[PDB]
Amino acid sequence: ADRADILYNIRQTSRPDVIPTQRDRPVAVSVSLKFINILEVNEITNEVDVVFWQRTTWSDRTLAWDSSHSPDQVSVPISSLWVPDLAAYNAISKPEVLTPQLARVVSDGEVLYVPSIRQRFSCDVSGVDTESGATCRIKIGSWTHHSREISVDPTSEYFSQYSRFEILDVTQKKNSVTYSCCPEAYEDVEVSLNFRKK
Amino acid sequence: ADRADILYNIRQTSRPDVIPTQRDRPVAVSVSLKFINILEVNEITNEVDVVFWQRTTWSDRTLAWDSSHSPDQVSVPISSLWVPDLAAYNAISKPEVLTPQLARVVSDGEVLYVPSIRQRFSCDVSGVDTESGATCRIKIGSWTHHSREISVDPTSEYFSQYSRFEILDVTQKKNSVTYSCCPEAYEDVEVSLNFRKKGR
Amino acid sequence: ADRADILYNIRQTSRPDVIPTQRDRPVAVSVSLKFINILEVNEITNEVDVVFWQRTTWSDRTLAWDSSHSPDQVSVPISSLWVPDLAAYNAISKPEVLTPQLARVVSDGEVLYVPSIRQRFSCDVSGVDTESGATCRIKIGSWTHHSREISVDPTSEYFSQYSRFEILDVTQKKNSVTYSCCPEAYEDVEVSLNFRKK
Amino acid sequence: ADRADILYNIRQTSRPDVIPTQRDRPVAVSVSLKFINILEVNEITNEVDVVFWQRTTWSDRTLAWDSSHSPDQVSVPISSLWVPDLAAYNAISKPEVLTPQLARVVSDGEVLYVPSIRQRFSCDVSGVDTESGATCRIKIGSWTHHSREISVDPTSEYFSQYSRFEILDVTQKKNSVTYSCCPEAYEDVEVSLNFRKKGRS
Amino acid sequence: ADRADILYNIRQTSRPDVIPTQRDRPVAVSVSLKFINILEVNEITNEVDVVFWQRTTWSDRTLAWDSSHSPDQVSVPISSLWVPDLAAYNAISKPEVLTPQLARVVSDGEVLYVPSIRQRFSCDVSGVDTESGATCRIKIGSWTHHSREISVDPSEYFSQYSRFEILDVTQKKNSVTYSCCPEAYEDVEVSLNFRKK
Ligand SMILES: O=C1C=C(N(Cc2ccc(Cl)nc2)CC(F)F)CO1
Ligand SMILES: O=C1C=C(N(Cc2ccc(Cl)nc2)CC(F)F)CO1
Ligand SMILES: O=C1C=C(N(Cc2ccc(Cl)nc2)CC(F)F)CO1
Ligand SMILES: O=C1C=C(N(Cc2ccc(Cl)nc2)CC(F)F)CO1
Ligand SMILES: O=C1C=C(N(Cc2ccc(Cl)nc2)CC(F)F)CO1
Repeated sequence: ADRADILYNIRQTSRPDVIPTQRDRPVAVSVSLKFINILEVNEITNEVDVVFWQRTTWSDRTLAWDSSHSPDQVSVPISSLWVPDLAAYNAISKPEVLTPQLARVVSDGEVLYVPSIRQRFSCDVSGVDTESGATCRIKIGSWTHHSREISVDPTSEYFSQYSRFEILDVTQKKNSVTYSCCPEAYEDVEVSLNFRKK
Repeated sequence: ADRADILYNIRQTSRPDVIPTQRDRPVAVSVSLKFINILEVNEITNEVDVVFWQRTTWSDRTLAWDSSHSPDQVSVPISSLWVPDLAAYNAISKPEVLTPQLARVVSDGEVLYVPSIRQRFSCDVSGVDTESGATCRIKIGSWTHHSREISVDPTSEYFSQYSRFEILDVTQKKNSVTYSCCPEAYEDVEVSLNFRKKGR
Repeated sequence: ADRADILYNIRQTSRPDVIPTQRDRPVAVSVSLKFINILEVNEITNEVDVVFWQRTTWSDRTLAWDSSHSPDQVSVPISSLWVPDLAAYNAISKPEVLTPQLARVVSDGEVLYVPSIRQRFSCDVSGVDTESGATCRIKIGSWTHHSREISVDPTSEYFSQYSRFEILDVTQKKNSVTYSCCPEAYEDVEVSLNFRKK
Repeated sequence: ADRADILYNIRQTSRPDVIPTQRDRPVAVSVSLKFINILEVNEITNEVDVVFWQRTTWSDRTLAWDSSHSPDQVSVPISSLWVPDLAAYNAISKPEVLTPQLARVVSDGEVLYVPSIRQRFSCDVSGVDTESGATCRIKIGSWTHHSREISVDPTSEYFSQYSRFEILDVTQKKNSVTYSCCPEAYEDVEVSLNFRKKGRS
Repeated sequence: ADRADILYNIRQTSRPDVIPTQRDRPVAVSVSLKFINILEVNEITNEVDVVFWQRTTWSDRTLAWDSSHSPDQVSVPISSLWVPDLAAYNAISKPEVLTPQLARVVSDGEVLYVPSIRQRFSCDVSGVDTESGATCRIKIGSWTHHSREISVDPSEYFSQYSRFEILDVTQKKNSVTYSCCPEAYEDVEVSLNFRKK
């Protein structure tokens, strides 16, 4: 098989609107943010403008193929695949995707999507001009799929040396969101960005 | 039936351009705004820039399926469904949808759509820097469907603690709009946002 | 017939790219602006930023149906219909349509489209801070269809009480535009907005 | 034949992705800018924001029809026919088209497209607040078709009377661009906009 | 064959989503930035806004045709072709393409795409107001294709009306590797040494 044959099988098999639930188990989505830049910080409005690479992985085993005598990975446009409907709950601008909208599909049915996103958040900016810094919390989860359909699991080298800001620490913790609006729970990742002005 | 089969049947049955009137009854659309952030307020121009979650529900009974041995809910792209043509009558910017454009369809034909919207309005901003605050009224109804085709019904834990502003009170009241030139009435929800700048 | 049948038949019969000229007569397009807000006025650059509801009507008799025992009006996406190629001749920004892009089609073939438009114009802003006010003229006509293919005819309750400005008077009169290049005449509506700062 | 039939036959015959080269001759494209407004001028960054009507004409004989007993002109969405891939070489913003994206097609195969464009340019703005004014040069030619495939030829009542600026002169001159990465030459029109602030002392 | 026939065959043959790997070779992509303008520089935030023409070439041999008695080049909309998924690793805005999105396809299967791009970057702006200038490094490589699928190989153009002048542009092959991935991503590193006039 060549790349074309692997991509054709994926296009015939993949259902972009259908969550690939195995049995009645949630789809396990891994999310890991790598901060690249902090561009604009407003301590009065408590807003920050950041660039991050959102490493997103999950499994769709119907897409699997025998790669003993074939390429074991291909690039695929996301419009041909199911992709998790992730959103940042405290975003105040739409996510601006800076990179080509291609995913990698691995021969065992693993899918990998790593968009570069520039986006604006409402978060705690107090202490940014201090030694201890500000801690800005970013919450990322499925918008429409509760914990029984999608589970989200989190997993300095990447941060631009040319930022006015410096990263002290990034903490990524599993979490769940619930409102009076809904009987169900929505899993998220809580990303704590502890940073300060240089 | 699996999710694929439910979504396939929805695609065969759904007519995104056709209002799902049951008999000839108006489609009852429930709208409920949850305020998340107030970003920009101008007391001189009487403009506000807000983020809100617009919880929108209605029923389309042709989408119903037997969920005895199937999932009773799926996520569906709104481009596959009829969605009410709601507009904010005092908006001065296009609604910016910040979330994935997916609805939930229940096996009994109930549809739920909850976009996060950032939008700019023309409204009364006087008193925002006072203790009693400003009251900004937002009016949301069907643009093209009068009261015989679409009825609109309204129904702190959501608001960002990091806003410069705080919410004193939110009131959502049914209302109707009618102009002298035309005989038809357009139902809307009137959302009264009573808020102020935090003191400090 | 139900709404679905009327909309299906409209899709089969409507030719969105074909002007619905009856015989060899111009299509009569009726245009009526209702001013909602005046957001920005610049006396030095002679620019204004306005919101208006553009009530637009015309007739396409091929869309007609027997409504004796069916609904006599439906909402239709404008991408399914012919729409007049109207333009504001003194606009300096793209028209931002704020409302759903749906028209109403009546069973006799009358079409109604009322977009909410935010747009910026180059016009006479002198006297805006006086008691008599400024008179800003907006010209709206077909961009590509001369007077033999499209004719344009014009026809307090709407204006926001929260504007910094107030409307003294709005007058809408028929007009025709011609340039030294083109041998043909383009019909327009001339909308005179007499307004002032509060 | 009625308008529907003419538009259907144009859809059948037109190849929007195929340059309509007659023989082995370049397609002769005529371009003529009419300046409507000058919105923003920055003498420090040497940037201008202008609105202009770009009268664009060419011929595509495979669109032709017998108009002895039918309309001799129709309006056509530009997505339905071939349009020249014109670009402004010194643009620093995308062209914002303000008007309906319709061309006029004549029964002899002549095509006319006149978008209203708002766009920002990098050009010489020095002298705008002087009596002799600034001369801002705008260069418009095919982006991908050299002089053997596309030739470009250029051809007061249009300019807004309400502008802060006044136009002293507009000159439109044929020209050719070449680079050392290319054996071929790209034809352009060079538009010299000589303008200044009104009401100086 | 006329232009219509060549374009029709390209439309039938082209696979926009399939990297045109010949044999087991990485696709050799040649990238060359021509700087046209420097519009906005902020020495405090270390941001620049630039216009550049990105001359990009590669080969797709399935597109080849016999041009002995036909045109040997046509213009093709990029949406009909495979195009390398290049990204600027230090970009802080989307690339704004200012030009018609057309590639040239040559009868031997060579593809040429030269978009005009306006884009904002995070880079070293210190020294811009000095005689030796700032050196702003831009890194451009495949986002999703490692070195075994895509290989990247690198005055007349610059606007005389910029507030800035270019002292030197150096374009050097490079490779990017993270703990994130076992794989290496080839890039071009473009060093723009410029200063205020
Ligand atoms: O986690 C990551 C992977 C990164 N890259 C490779 C990559 C791998 C797979 C996908 Cl679907 N998309 C991209 C970009 C490289 F140039 F750095 C960056 O951050
Ligand atoms: O009413 C609500 C439901 C909200 N969400 C879940 C949800 C459920 C169904 C749909 Cl169609 N869309 C979204 C977001 C969650 F992350 F909180 C927000 O407020
Ligand atoms: O003339 C008018 C009719 C208005 N509306 C109803 C309407 C009717 C028909 C169409 Cl095609 N579009 C809209 C909006 C309503 F909320 F008022 C506004 O101004
Ligand atoms: O040269 C011109 C032609 C202009 N118009 C007529 C026109 C005719 C054909 C086409 Cl394809 N596009 C436009 C607009 C009218 F309002 F004047 C303006 O400037
Ligand atoms: O390298 C280059 C080629 C340039 N042009 C010609 C061209 C050739 C091929 C392609 Cl696919 N796209 C464009 C633009 C011309 F107007 F100069 C400029 O920079």
